[PDB]
Amino acid sequence: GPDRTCPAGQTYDRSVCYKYNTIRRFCVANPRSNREDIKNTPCRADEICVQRNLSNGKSFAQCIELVK
Repeated sequence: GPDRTCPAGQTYDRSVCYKYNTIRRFCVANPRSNREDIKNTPCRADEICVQRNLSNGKSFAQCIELVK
């Protein structure tokens, strides 16, 4: 039911950390100009971002709240 990831066989979805604080996720089916799922997590105040890129179109990033 819920829409997750980008269907249609194999797809490339990678995420990057903007400003080493904010998390941005980019998901594309393949054409990169038809159906894309983009998510944005506004992390910056007392929040840390961790990303892992396989350089193969597959990357996973997560935002974790960090406190003093």
